Amino acid sequence: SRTVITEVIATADSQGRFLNSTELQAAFGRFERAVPAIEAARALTKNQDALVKGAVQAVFKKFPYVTQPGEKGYGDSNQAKCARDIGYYLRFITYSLVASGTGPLDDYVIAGLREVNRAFNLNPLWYIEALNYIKGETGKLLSGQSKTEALLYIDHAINALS
Amino acid sequence: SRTVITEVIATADSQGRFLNSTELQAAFGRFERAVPAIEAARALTKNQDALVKGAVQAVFKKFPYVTQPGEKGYGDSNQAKCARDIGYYLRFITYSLVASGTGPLDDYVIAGLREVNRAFNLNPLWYIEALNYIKGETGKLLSGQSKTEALLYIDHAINALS
Amino acid sequence: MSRTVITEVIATADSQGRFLNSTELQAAFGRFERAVPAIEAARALTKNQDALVKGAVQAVFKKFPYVTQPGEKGYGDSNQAKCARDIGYYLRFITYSLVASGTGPLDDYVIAGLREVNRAFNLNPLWYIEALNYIKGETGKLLSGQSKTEALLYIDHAINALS
Amino acid sequence: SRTVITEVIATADSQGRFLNSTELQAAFGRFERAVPAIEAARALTKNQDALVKGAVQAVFKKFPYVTQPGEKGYGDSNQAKCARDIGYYLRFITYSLVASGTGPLDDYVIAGLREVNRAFNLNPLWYIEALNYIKGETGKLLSGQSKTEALLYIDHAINALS
Amino acid sequence: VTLRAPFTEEQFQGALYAIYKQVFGNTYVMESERPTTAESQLKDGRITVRGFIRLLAKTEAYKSRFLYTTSQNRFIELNHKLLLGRAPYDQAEIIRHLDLWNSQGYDAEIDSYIESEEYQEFFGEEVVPFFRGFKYQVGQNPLGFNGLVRLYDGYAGSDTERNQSGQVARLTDRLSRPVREQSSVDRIERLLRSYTS
Amino acid sequence: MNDVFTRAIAQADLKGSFLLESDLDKLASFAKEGVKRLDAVAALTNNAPAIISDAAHKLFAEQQELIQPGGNAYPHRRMAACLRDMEIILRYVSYALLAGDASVLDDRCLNGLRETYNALGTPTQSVARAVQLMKDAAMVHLKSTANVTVGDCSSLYSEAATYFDKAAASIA
Amino acid sequence: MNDVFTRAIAQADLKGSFLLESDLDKLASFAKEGVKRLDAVAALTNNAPAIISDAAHKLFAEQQELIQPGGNAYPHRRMAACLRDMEIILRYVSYALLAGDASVLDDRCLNGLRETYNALGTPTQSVARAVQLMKDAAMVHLKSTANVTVGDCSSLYSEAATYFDKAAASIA
Amino acid sequence: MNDVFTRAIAQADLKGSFLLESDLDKLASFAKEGVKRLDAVAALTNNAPAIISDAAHKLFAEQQELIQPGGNAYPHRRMAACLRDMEIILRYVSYALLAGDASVLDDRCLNGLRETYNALGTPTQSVARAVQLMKDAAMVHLKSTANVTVGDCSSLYSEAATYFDKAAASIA
Amino acid sequence: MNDVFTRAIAQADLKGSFLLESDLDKLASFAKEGVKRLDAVAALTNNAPAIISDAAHKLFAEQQELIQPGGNAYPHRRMAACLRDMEIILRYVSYALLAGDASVLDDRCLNGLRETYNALGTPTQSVARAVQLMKDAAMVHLKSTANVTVGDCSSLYSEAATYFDKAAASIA
Ligand SMILES: CCC1=C(C)/C(=C/C2=NC(=C\c3[nH]c(/C=C4\NC(=O)[C@H](C)[C@H]4CC)c(C)c3CCC(=O)O)/C(CCC(=O)O)=C2C)NC1=O
Ligand SMILES: CCC1=C(C)/C(=C/C2=NC(=C\c3[nH]c(/C=C4\NC(=O)[C@H](C)[C@H]4CC)c(C)c3CCC(=O)O)/C(CCC(=O)O)=C2C)NC1=O
Ligand SMILES: CCC1=C(C)/C(=C/C2=NC(=C\c3[nH]c(/C=C4\NC(=O)[C@H](C)[C@H]4CC)c(C)c3CCC(=O)O)/C(CCC(=O)O)=C2C)NC1=O
Ligand SMILES: CCC1=C(C)/C(=C/C2=NC(=C\c3[nH]c(/C=C4\NC(=O)[C@H](C)[C@H]4CC)c(C)c3CCC(=O)O)/C(CCC(=O)O)=C2C)NC1=O
Ligand SMILES: CCC1=C(C)/C(=C/C2=NC(=C\c3[nH]c(/C=C4\NC(=O)[C@H](C)[C@H]4CC)c(C)c3CCC(=O)O)/C(CCC(=O)O)=C2C)NC1=O
Ligand SMILES: CCC1=C(C)/C(=C/C2=NC(=C\c3[nH]c(/C=C4\NC(=O)[C@H](C)[C@H]4CC)c(C)c3CCC(=O)O)/C(CCC(=O)O)=C2C)NC1=O
Ligand SMILES: CCC1=C(C)/C(=C/C2=NC(=C\c3[nH]c(/C=C4\NC(=O)[C@H](C)[C@H]4CC)c(C)c3CCC(=O)O)/C(CCC(=O)O)=C2C)NC1=O
Ligand SMILES: CCC1=C(C)/C(=C/C2=NC(=C\c3[nH]c(/C=C4\NC(=O)[C@H](C)[C@H]4CC)c(C)c3CCC(=O)O)/C(CCC(=O)O)=C2C)NC1=O
Ligand SMILES: CCC1=C(C)/C(=C/C2=NC(=C\c3[nH]c(/C=C4\NC(=O)[C@H](C)[C@H]4CC)c(C)c3CCC(=O)O)/C(CCC(=O)O)=C2C)NC1=O
Ligand SMILES: CCC1=C(C)/C(=C/C2=NC(=C\c3[nH]c(/C=C4\NC(=O)[C@H](C)[C@H]4CC)c(C)c3CCC(=O)O)/C(CCC(=O)O)=C2C)NC1=O
Ligand SMILES: CCC1=C(C)/C(=C/C2=NC(=C\c3[nH]c(/C=C4\NC(=O)[C@H](C)[C@H]4CC)c(C)c3CCC(=O)O)/C(CCC(=O)O)=C2C)NC1=O
Repeated sequence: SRTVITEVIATADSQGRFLNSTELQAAFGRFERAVPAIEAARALTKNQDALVKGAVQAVFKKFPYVTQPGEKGYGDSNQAKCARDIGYYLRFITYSLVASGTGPLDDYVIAGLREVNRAFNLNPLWYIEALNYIKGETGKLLSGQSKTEALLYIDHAINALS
Repeated sequence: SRTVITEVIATADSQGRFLNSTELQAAFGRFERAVPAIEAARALTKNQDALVKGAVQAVFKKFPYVTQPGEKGYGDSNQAKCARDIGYYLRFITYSLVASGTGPLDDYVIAGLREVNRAFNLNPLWYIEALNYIKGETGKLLSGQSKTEALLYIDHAINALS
Repeated sequence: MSRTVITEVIATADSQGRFLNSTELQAAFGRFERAVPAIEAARALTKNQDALVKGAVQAVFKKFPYVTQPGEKGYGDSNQAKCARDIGYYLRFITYSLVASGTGPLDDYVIAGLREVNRAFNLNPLWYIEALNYIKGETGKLLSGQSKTEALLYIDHAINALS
Repeated sequence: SRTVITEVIATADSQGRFLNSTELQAAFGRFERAVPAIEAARALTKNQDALVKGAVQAVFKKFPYVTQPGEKGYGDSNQAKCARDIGYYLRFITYSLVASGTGPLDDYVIAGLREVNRAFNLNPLWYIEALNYIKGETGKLLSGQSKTEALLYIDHAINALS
Repeated sequence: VTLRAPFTEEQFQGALYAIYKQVFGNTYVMESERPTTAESQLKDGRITVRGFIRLLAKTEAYKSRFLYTTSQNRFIELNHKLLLGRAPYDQAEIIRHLDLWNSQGYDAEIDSYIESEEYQEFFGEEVVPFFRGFKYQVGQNPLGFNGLVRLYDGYAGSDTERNQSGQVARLTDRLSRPVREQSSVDRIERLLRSYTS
Repeated sequence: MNDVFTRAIAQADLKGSFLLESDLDKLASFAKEGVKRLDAVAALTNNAPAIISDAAHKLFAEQQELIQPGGNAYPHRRMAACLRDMEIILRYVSYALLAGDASVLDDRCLNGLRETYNALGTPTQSVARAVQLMKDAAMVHLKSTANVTVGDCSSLYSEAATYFDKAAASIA
Repeated sequence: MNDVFTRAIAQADLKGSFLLESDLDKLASFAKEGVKRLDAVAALTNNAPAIISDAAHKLFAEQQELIQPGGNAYPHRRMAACLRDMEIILRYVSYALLAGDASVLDDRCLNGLRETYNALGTPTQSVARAVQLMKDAAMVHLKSTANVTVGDCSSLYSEAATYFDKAAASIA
Repeated sequence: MNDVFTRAIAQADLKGSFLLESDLDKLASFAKEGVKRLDAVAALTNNAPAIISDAAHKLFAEQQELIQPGGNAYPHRRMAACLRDMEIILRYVSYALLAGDASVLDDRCLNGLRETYNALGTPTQSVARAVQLMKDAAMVHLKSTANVTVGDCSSLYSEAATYFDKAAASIA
Repeated sequence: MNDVFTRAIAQADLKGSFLLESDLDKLASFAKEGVKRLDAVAALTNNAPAIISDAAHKLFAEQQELIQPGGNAYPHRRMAACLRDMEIILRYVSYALLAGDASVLDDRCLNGLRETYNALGTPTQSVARAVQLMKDAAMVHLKSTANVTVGDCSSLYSEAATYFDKAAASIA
C-alpha cells in the first residue's frame, strides 16, 4: 500500500541508493504522528454504530427527492447498501488514519471511484455531503492533532469524490 | 537543490497535483527538526578555523608519507589548498544542515567527485579520514539533537567519498 | 481538424504515405450518397430549432422540478434563458454533425472537455440527457426513413457521451 | 477647435473688435466651399473599409520585412492596431474636410506626434505610404474641387508627418 | 546501436554511452547519477533497452534537467526530441500530452512516448533512439524537419538546463502559427470592433 | 485539415449561426457532383507513376544542370529524393481534390516547405516548375474519358489547376 | 528549483562564505513560523475548487465575450483549457507559498506562458483578470479561521498577494 | 531643495547642537555609497526611454479604455502629455534617489499633483498603476550588472522602492 | 567527416572528373608516410591523460579565478565539465590527425561550441588558452624520440598545431 514509509522506501530505492538523511526524517516524522493518529482511530472506531445512522439520516435530509418512491434512495435494500457504503468508508478512514498514509484509503475507495460512480449512477454529491457531515461531527468529536488528522483525511476523501 | 520542501514540490509537480496531507506532515516534521539543525550549523560555523586546522593536521598525521618532497603534501600551496578543500567540505556540510537536506553536498561536491579525484590524482581517503576527525571534534562541540544531525551529514559525505 | 470519413481516409492515407486506395473511395462515395438524407435532416432541424429548444427546456424543468425552486441552478430568468441557449448549442452541433456525416463536430465542440466543465460548474449531465431524450422523441415524428435514423444515431452518440 | 471660422473669431476677440470686411469675406469663402468639402467627406466616409484594409496591405507590400515573425510589425494585435491607426487618420482627414480647416488634424494627431512616434519606435513612413495609398484611391473616388481639396488636406497630413 | 541477446561486455558500455548521449542530450552525466541497478538489470536482459530508457526517463536526473526548470511546452518538445528523435507536429500532440500529464502523472506521460506505436516500429525493444526527423519520416508535416533542425543546434551543443536563458521554449513559436492562426482575419474585425467602442 | 463540409461548419460556428439554407444548397451540390470528384481523384491516384515520370522527364530535359555533376538532383540519392518529393506533392494534391479545399495541401505539406528547401540549398524555382509540369501531365490523365461515363467536369479541372498553382506558388 | 533557504545558500556560496548570523536568524524565524505557512498552503489546497469556480463565475460575468461563439473560451475544450490553466497557476502559487520563494512559479510555470498565449491568440488580459479573481477568492479562503488556532498571518497574506501579482505581471 | 546633508544640518540647527559622532558616521556611510548611487542613477537615466516605453506598453495593455476614444489618452496630444508625465515623474524620482532625501520629490513634484489631476479629469488610480509599472520596469535595470563592478546594493533597491511607493501613494 | 582521400574525391566529383595523376601522387605520398601519422596519433592517445592533467594544472595555476567560489569552474561538476571538454577536444584533434582533415572538428567537435559557451557564460578565452596548453603539453609527447624510429615529422607537427589552433580559434 502507501504510507509515509512507502514513499520513504520508494524514493530511497528508485535511485538504487542507501537510505539517506531525508527518508530517515520522513520515517521518524511518521513514527511521531502515530500515537495521535491511534487515539483518533480509537475515537472514530468507538462511534461507528451511531456515525453510520447519523450519516444516513443526513443524506435523507439533504436530498428530499432521493428518498421518495421511484428514486435511488428509496427502498430498504437501497438504504442497506447506503449503510454498508458508509461503514466501509469509515473503516477505510480508520485504516488510513492508523497507517499514517492514505494508501489503504487511496487504493480502496479512490481506485475505481469515478468509473464505478458513473456505472451505478452514484451521484458524487451524495457521498461528498455525507463525508461533510462526518467531517463536521468529528470536528467536535476530536481535538488537537487528532482532529486535524481526521479532517485532512476526510478532505482528501471528498476531493477524491470531486 | 534537493531538500525536504523541494522534494515535496517536485513530487507534487511531476505528478501534477496539489499537496496531499502526507507531504505537509513531512514538511511540518522538517520544521520541527529545523532548530537542532540550525543550532548545529551555528556551532560548526563558530569553530570553522580550529576544525579546519585540526583536520589538516590529522591528514598529515595519518598519512606521514604525504609531507616529504616529491609528494602531494609538499610545498606550502599544497597544504594551503588542502585547508581550502577542507573549508569547502565543512561549508557545504553546514549548508546541508541549514537546508535540512543533503542538497548542497550532492550539488557542489558529490556531483563531480570521482572525475576530479581521479584526474588530479587526489585520494578519497584523505578527505574521508579528515571528515572522521571533524566527526571527532563535533562529538564534543555538540550534544543531543544537533550532534547526531551534524553526524548524519558528515558520515553521508564520508560514504559518498567511500 | 474535425474528423469525418473524408478526413479519416485522408488521415489514414497520409499516415501511411500512400494514395487513397479503393476502399477509402468506397467509404467516401458511401458518405456522398448518404449526404442527401443527412442534409435533409439538418434543414428539417434548422427550421424547427426554437420549438425543439423550448420543448426541451420545458421537459428538463418538468422531469427535474426541484432544480426550478430558488436556491438552485434552475432559478433565474436569464439563467433559464441561457439554459435554452445551451440546448440550442447542443441541437446546433447535432445538425453540424449531420451535415458533416460524422461525430467530429459534436466530438470536438462539445464532447472534448465535457465532464470537466460539467464538474467545475456543477452541471448535471442528467439535465442534458433529459433534453436530448426530448429531442429524440420530437425528431421521431418529424423525420422518417434514413434522415430519422441518422438523427437518432447522433443523438445517441451525444447522450452516450453525456451518460 | 481650430477653424477659419475659429481663426476669425479668435483674431477678433483677442483684439476685442467687432468683425469687419476681410474676415467676413473669408467667411463667404468658407461657406461657399463647404459643399464640395462636405460631399468629399461624405464620399470618404462612404468607402472607408477598402481604404483602410488596402492601406494595410500596401504598407505590407512596401515593407515586407515588417511582416515576418520576430519583428515589431508581426502580430495579430499589431495588424488590428494598424487598421485602428489608419482608420483614425481617415477619420481626421474627413473631419478636417468638414471643418474646412486643418485644425482637427493639428489638435489631435499633429500635436506631439514626433515624440510619441519615437516613444514606440514607430516609423512615420508606414503612415506616409498609407496616405499614398489613400491619395491613390481618392484620385478616383472624387472629382475635381472635392478631389483637389481632399488631396490638399491629405498632402498636408504627409507634410506634417514629413 | 543495438543490444542483441548474446551481447558481450564490449559495446555494452558503448551502448550505455549512446543511450546517455541521446536521452540526456549532450549534457554531462556524472556517475553520481548513473543508475547502476538499471544497468545490471539490462545486463541480464531482464529489461530491454526500451525498459532501461523508460527507467532513465523516470529517474530524477532526467526530471531535474527537463521538467523542473522548464515549462510544459518545452518539456513536450524535449520528450519528443529525445525519446522519439523527431519534433512535434502540431498542438494536437501538445494538447494530448499536456492533458495526459495533468490527468495521469509524469509516469503515464512518459509511457505515452515509450510504449507508443511509433517507438515500437522505428526503434522497438533493442534500438537506441536517434535523431531521425532529418530524413523524411512518413506522414510528417514539412515543419517536423524544421522543428528538429531548430531544436538541434549542433553536435557540440546540447539542451541543458544550466545556461543563461534558463532553457526557454524553442519551437512553440515555430509550432504556433499553423494550429491556431487560421481565425486571425475575423479576430481582427472583432478586435477592431472592441477598440472602436 | 478541413474539407469543405467542415469549412461550412466552421464559418457557421465562429458567427454562432446555424448553417443557412443556401449553404446547405452549395454543400448538397458538392455532394451530388461528388462522384465526378471521386473519378478525378482516382485518375490522379492510379496514374501517379505516369504523371511523375512524365514531369521528371520534361523537367530534366528543360534544365540539364540538375542531373550533371554538381547539380541538385545529381548524386543518384538526390534523384530519388526529387522523385519522392514530387510523389508527395501529387499525393497531397489528390488529398485536397478529394476533400474539396486546400487545407491538407496548405497545412500538412506547404507550411514549412519553402524554407526547408532554402535550408537544403535546393532551388525552389525548379521545384515549382516540377509542380507545374505535373499539373500539365496530370490534366491529360484527368480528362481521360475512356472507361468512364461522360460528363462535364470543367469545375474539377479548374479546381485541380488551382491546387497545383497553389502548391507551385507556395513552394517557389 | 529554489526555496528561501536554498536561495540563502546560493548567495552564501557565490560569496564563498559560510552563512552569516543574521541569515541563520531569519531562516530560523521563518522555520519557526512555518507551521502557519503550512496551514495557508493547506487552505489553498483543500479549497481550490471553490477559488477556481468563483473566479470563473466572476470572470465570465464581467467578460461575457469569452463565452460567445468565436470567443476564446467558447467550446468545451477551450473552457476546459481555461479552467485547467487557472488551476495550474493556483497550484504553482501554492508551491511558491510552501517554498516561500517565487522561483518555482517563475521558472516552471511562467517562463514562456506569455509568448504561448500570444501565439495562440489568447487575450492575456483576461488571463490576468482570472489570476486576480483567483487571488481575491484565495484571500477570502485564507482569512478563514475554522479548525485552526487564531494568529497573525499578514506575512503569509502579503506573500500570497505578491505571488499572485507576480503571476499577473508576468502573464501581462 | 533639502538634501540629506541639508536635512542633517536642518535638524542640527533646529535643536541648536553640533553634529554628534553618529551623525558624522551616517553621513560618511552616505558618502561612501555615493559610487553606488552614481551607478544607480546612471542606470536609470540611460535606460529611461526604454523603461518608460515598455511601462506605457503594459499600462495601455492592462487598461484599454484610456487609449480608446473618450479616454484621457485618446486625442494623441494627451498622449504626448502622458509621455511627458512619465518622463518627468521618473526624472524627479531619479533626483530624489540621487539626493537620498525624498524632500525634493515631495515638494517640487507631489505637492500639487492630486488637485492637478482632479482639475484635469485624469484617473489617478491609473497613474498610481503607471508609477508602479515604472518601478517594476526600472528594478530590472537596477539589478542589471552589465558593464559595472558587481556588488550587493539591497539598500539601494529598497530606497528606490520606497521612493516609488511614496510617489504612488501621493498620486493615489 | 572526410579524410584526405574523401576530401579529394569530393573535389574531383564536383569537377565531374576522374582523379588527376598529381592528386593520386599526393594521396600515395600521404598513405606512404601514414605510419608516422599513426605514431603521432598513438602518442596523443597513449599519453592523453598526462596531457589533460598537465594542461589543466598549468591552466588553473595561471588563471585562479575559475576555481574560486563564484568562478566558472568552481564546484566539482564544473571541474569535471572542464576535464571532459579538454579530453573531448584532445580526442577530436587526434581524430583529425588520423583522418588528415579538420572535417571531424567542424562536423562534430566545433559544430555549435561557441553557441554552447556563450549560453553557459563560460569565458571562451579560457577554453582557448586550455587548448593552447594542451598543444604545448602534446607537442612534447609527439616529439618523444624514445620508443620509435628516428625520422623527420615536421609536417605532422605543423598539421597538429594547425588543428589545435583551429579548435582554439573556433572556440574563441
Ligand atoms: C470497497 C468499498 C465499497 C465502496 C466504496 C462501495 C460503493 C458502491 N455502492 C454501490 C451500489 C449502491 N450504492 C447506493 C447508495 C446511494 N444511492 C442512494 O441510496 C444514497 C443517496 C446513496 C448512499 C448515501 C445504492 C442505492 C446502490 C445501488 C446501485 C445503484 O445505485 O445503481 C456499488 C455497486 C456494487 C455494490 O456494492 O453492490 C459500489 C461499488 N462499495 C464497496 O464495497
Ligand atoms: C567543490 C569544492 C572543491 C574541491 C573539493 C576541490 C578539490 C581540488 N583539489 C585540487 C588540487 C589538490 N588538492 C590537494 C589536497 C591534498 N592536500 C594535502 O596534501 C592533503 C593530503 C590533501 C587534502 C586532505 C592536493 C595535493 C592538490 C594538488 C594535486 C593536483 O593539483 O593535481 C584541485 C585542482 C584545482 C585547484 O584547486 O587548483 C581541485 C579541483 N576543488 C573544489 O572547487
Ligand atoms: C458550445 C457548447 C457549450 C455548452 C453547452 C456550454 C454550457 C455552459 N453552462 C454553463 C453554466 C449553466 N448552465 C445552466 C443550464 C441549467 N440551468 C438549469 O435550469 C437547467 C436544468 C440546465 C439547462 C438544461 C445554467 C443556468 C448555468 C449558469 C449557472 C450559474 O452561473 O449560476 C456555462 C457557464 C456560462 C457563464 O459564465 O454563466 C456554460 C458555458 N458551454 C459551451 O461552450
Ligand atoms: C488620434 C489617433 C492616434 C494616433 C496617431 C495614435 C498613435 C498610436 N498608435 C498606437 C498603437 C501602435 N501602432 C503601431 C504601428 C502600426 N502597427 C504596426 O503593425 C504597423 C507597422 C503599423 C501600421 C502601418 C504600433 C507598433 C503600436 C503599438 C506599439 C507597441 O505595442 O509596440 C498607440 C499606442 C501604443 C501601444 O499600445 O503600445 C498610439 C499612441 N494613437 C491614436 O489613437
Ligand atoms: C510531407 C511533406 C514534405 C515534403 C514535400 C518534403 C520535402 C523534402 N525533400 C527533401 C530532400 C530533397 N528533395 C530534393 C528535390 C529537388 N531537387 C531538384 O531540384 C528537384 C527539381 C527538386 C524535386 C521537385 C532534393 C535534391 C533533396 C535532397 C537535398 C540534399 O540532399 O541536399 C527533404 C529533406 C529530407 C531528405 O533528405 O529526404 C524534405 C524535408 N518533406 C516533407 O515532410
Ligand atoms: C469504386 C469507387 C467509385 C468510383 C470510381 C466511382 C465513380 C463513378 N462515376 C459515375 C458516373 C460519372 N462519372 C463521371 C466522371 C467522368 N466523366 C467525365 O467526363 C470525366 C471523363 C470523368 C471525370 C473527370 C461523370 C461526369 C459521371 C456522371 C454522373 C453525373 O451526371 O454527375 C458512376 C456511376 C455509373 C456506374 O456505376 O457505372 C460511378 C460509380 N464511384 C465509386 O463509388
Ligand atoms: C505547466 C505550466 C503551463 C501552463 C499552465 C500552460 C498553459 C497552456 N494554455 C494553452 C492554450 C489555452 N489557454 C487557454 C486559457 C485562456 N484562455 C481564456 O481566455 C482564459 C481567460 C484564459 C485562462 C485563464 C485556452 C482557452 C487555451 C486554448 C486555446 C486554443 O485552443 O486556441 C496551452 C497550449 C494548448 C493546451 O491548452 O494544452 C498551454 C500549454 N502552459 C504551460 O507550460
Ligand atoms: C500535518 C499538517 C499540518 C496541520 C494539520 C497543521 C495545523 C496546525 N496549526 C498549528 C499552529 C498555527 N496555525 C496557524 C494558522 C491559522 N491560524 C490563523 O487563523 C490562519 C487563518 C490560519 C491559517 C493561515 C497559526 C497562526 C498557528 C499558531 C502560530 C504558532 O505556531 O505559534 C499547529 C501547531 C500546534 C501548536 O502550536 O500548539 C498545527 C499542528 N499544521 C500542519 O503542518
Ligand atoms: C563618472 C561617474 C561615475 C560612475 C558611473 C562610477 C561607477 C563606479 N563604480 C565603481 C565601484 C562599484 N560600483 C558599484 C555599484 C554597481 N555594482 C553593483 O553590483 C550594482 C550592479 C551596481 C549598483 C546598483 C559597486 C558595488 C562598486 C564596488 C565598491 C564597493 O566596494 O562597495 C567604480 C570603481 C571601479 C572602476 O573604476 O572601474 C566606478 C568608476 N563612478 C563614477 O565616479
Ligand atoms: C562534441 C563533444 C562535446 C563538446 C565539445 C561539448 C562542450 C560542452 N561543455 C559543456 C559544459 C562546461 N564546460 C566547461 C569547461 C570550460 N569552462 C572553464 O572555463 C574551463 C577552463 C573550460 C574547459 C577547457 C564548464 C565550466 C562547463 C559548465 C558551464 C556551466 O555549467 O555553466 C557543455 C554543457 C553540458 C552540460 O549541461 O553539462 C557542453 C555541451 N559537449 C559535447 O558533447
Ligand atoms: C597499431 C598498429 C602499428 C603502428 C601504429 C605501428 C607504427 C610504426 N612505426 C614505424 C617506424 C617509424 N615511425 C616513425 C614516426 C616517429 N618518428 C619520430 O620522430 C616521431 C616521435 C614519431 C612520429 C611523430 C618513423 C619516422 C618511422 C620510420 C619509417 C618512416 O620513416 O617512414 C613503422 C614501420 C616499421 C619500421 O621501420 O620500424 C610502423 C608500422 N606499428 C604497428 O603495428
